[PDB]
Amino acid sequence: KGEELFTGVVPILVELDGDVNGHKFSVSGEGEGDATYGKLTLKFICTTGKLPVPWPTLVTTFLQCFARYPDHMKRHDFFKSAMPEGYVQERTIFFKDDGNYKTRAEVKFEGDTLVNRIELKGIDFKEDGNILGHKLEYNYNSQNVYIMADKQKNGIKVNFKIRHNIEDGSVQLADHYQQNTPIGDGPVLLPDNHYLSYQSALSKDPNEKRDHMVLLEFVTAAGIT
Repeated sequence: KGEELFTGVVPILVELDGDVNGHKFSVSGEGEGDATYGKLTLKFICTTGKLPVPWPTLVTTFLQCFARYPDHMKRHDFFKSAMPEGYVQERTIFFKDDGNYKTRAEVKFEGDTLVNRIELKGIDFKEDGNILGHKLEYNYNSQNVYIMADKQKNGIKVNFKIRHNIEDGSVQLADHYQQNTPIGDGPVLLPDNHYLSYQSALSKDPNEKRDHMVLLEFVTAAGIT
């Protein structure tokens, strides 16, 4: 009732409303996902004009159900094990020496499309800092994300931080705190600890005049045994 919906290439739509320090913005994204291959292909567009924060700061926020679970560990796929109903994803991402982001996402199919609807609230930012003052390089490091069950929430918990590189040879820490829960009344998979190994590439569509991001991700499960 879940694995099956991810068998081929799935269409994706994402809508984000944002406000970071009283700064109100929107993004809409469309793309394709292919779980068998841990593959994500997306395009995001800032539909309210220029994005106020750095694109690299919105990457994590931008569909884990598209992870590629190796055969032996498919019992640990809570993400697909919650579809079609879906889940709510909540996060708080604190920028090392700066502000933090509070997000709420609703992941679920609409008909044949996999939708993720999100709100995000930004606060406590420095106007001259890495974020608001755009000092992040348009790139992305690779990394692992450690998944764990949450048998109270009957979903899962995730803890990780992303390091965002700065021109001023430094990096900007972004610590993530996440909790996912089933929108449904149904059975779901509760995984034993393991992790998600990511690899991302940011890019630009030459033809495009609006503030956007091209994102290609590859996600794979590991950690089991």
